[PDB]
Amino acid sequence: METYTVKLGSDKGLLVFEPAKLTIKPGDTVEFLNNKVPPHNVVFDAALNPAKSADLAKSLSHKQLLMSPGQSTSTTFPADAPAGEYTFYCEPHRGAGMVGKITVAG
Ligand SMILES: [Cu+2]
Repeated sequence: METYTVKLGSDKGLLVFEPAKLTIKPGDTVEFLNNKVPPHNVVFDAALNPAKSADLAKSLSHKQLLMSPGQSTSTTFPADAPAGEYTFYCEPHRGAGMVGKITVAG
């Protein structure tokens, strides 16, 4: 089981997730770390995950904006997380491009 870190706001101050795509296994953890240019959150899309399950997406999301410097949240993917793409975005910055994608694979 592995932990992968995704910066919220790149080191260069861009409104992106750094990195914006990652491939992981079920059971792995993605740590989302408040980095630059607040405020950010992490909302998984309800339809764009392999089960098209709003409940799966809710379970992986952190809807609350991260309001402290270097605040961390993490999503440990279920053991039974289905293979495929999981689209997520930052709500405030969605229209600025702050969108990401996790692929779950074996
Ligand atoms: Cu953001």
